[PDB]
Parts: sequence; structure tokens; C-alpha cells
Amino acid sequence: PSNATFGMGDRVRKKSGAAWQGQIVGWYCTNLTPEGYAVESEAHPGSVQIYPVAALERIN
Amino acid sequence: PSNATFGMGDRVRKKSGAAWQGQIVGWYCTNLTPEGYAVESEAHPGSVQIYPVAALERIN
Amino acid sequence: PSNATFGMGDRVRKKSGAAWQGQIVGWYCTNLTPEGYAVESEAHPGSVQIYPVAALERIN
Amino acid sequence: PSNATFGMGDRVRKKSGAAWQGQIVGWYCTNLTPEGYAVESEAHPGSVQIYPVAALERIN
Repeated sequence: PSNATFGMGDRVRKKSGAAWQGQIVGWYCTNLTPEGYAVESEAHPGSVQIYPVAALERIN
Repeated sequence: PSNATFGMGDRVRKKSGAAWQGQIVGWYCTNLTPEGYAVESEAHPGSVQIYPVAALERIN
Repeated sequence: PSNATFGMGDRVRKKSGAAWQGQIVGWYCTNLTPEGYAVESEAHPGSVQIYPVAALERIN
Repeated sequence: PSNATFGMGDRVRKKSGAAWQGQIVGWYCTNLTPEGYAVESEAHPGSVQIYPVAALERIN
């Protein structure tokens, strides 16, 4: 999107707390989370978790 | 999207099993769920659940 | 349990952020969340969310 | 429990669809899922998902 932090296919991980890592497969927006992403785990195919942008970091 | 069953803001509910109802706030796609939606509950603001298109119906 | 903050059937709600309210239906424990509860929403029968004890408050 | 299919610490996996594998860390019961388990992924420490007994199999 002309503005999003990440794009479909970006490989990301959660920065802290419970772990999660995999590819960006989607997106969501609410008043509480105005920029959120859906992420399919690379260890467990098919399982997707949603998180706010702040919780995620791209993997370099 | 030039093709999606639902659009942001559509009011939907789960057709069966565990209940869920509210507005479409997002979208996701995986091999397992090639057309999925994120839905923020209208009863519990801020809480979003993700589901495959098949599980949802627009509320008329 | 001879020690738990809440019991099955306790009516609770999330204290802040995304909302959630309903009855305690279960329990879990990990290193990250050594005291956690499963809660079935009272607005959406059948839908359960899990949270750490800290996030919940009994409803008086 | 004098009756449960699995016990805390059992190593299990989801039988089909989205994958999930790890240890049993908890339990829940609703009318919809009268026997459910919380499972912490062994690939993503700290992340727990809940499922009905039917969806899981112990790993031998």
C-alpha cells in the first residue's frame, strides 16, 4: 500500500513475549489497532495469528 | 477488491458453531484459506477474529 | 484450585484494551503466563479467548 | 483427570488442516467443546492455541 510498513510476503517475527515468525499474509485495521497484520507461521503451515505493527519486525 | 465476497465495513456473522458478529476490518490469504476476513466483534470493541469466507454470511 | 484467582463459572471481563466478557471455562499455564484462563464470551456463545490473569477482573 | 484423553505435558499435534504441535498446557470446556486443550507450540515458545480433543493426536 502507498503507506504500509510491511508488504505481503514480508518475513517477520514478533519482537518480544510469545514468539511468532513467518510471512505476512494479510492486514486489518480497527480503532484499537489502526495498522495490523496477519502472519502465517513458517513452522506450522496454515496457522495464522494477527498482530499490531508495533509487535512485529522484518527479518533481515 | 475487484473480486472479494465482502468489503470493509460489511456486517457479517458466523453461519454455525461458535458465534461471532460484527464488521469486516481486514483480509488474509493462505493456501489453506485463499479468501479470509478479519472481523471485529460488535459486542466487544477491539476484539478481532479471523475466518475463512465459507464460515461467514452478510447480515441482511 | 487451592490457589487460583478465579474459578470455573466466575464472570469476568478484560480490564483494558480489546474488550471481552463472559465466564471462566478453563485454564492454562506456561512459563510466559504461569496463570491463565480461558473465557467463553457471554455475547457470542461458543467463542473462547485465553488471557493471562493480569488482564482480567471479576465482575461485581 | 480421572477421565481426560490427554494430560499436561502430553506432546500432541493437530491431525489435519492448519498445523500445530507442542505440549498440552491447559484445558477448557464449553457446551460446544466439552473437552478442549490448550497447547503451547514447540516452535514458538509462549504461543498457545486452543482446540477441541477431536482435532488433536498424541505423538508417538
